[PDB]
Amino acid sequence: DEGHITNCLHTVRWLHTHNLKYPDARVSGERLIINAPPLIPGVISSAGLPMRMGWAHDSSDINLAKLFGT
DNA sequence: TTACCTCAGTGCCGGGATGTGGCT
Repeated sequence: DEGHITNCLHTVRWLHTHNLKYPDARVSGERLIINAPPLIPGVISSAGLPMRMGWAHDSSDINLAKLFGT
């Protein structure tokens, strides 16, 4: 089903490393993809963690995004 | 406009004076 897979391929455009909408769903615009900052000895942060991505956009997609973003 | 999607002491006080240490 090229249509089902096409709808799934489209979700890739909004995979991100950092989520600009987290505290408030009203924020509108582009995604953010950045490598973790250099480690600071006195601070707990993403600097000590491996690279991972997530997904946010329409409520409807949830299932269709799972093929490539898992 | 709509559909979607989450697990005998003592204590101050004045005042003139003895003596001293640094500069020339």
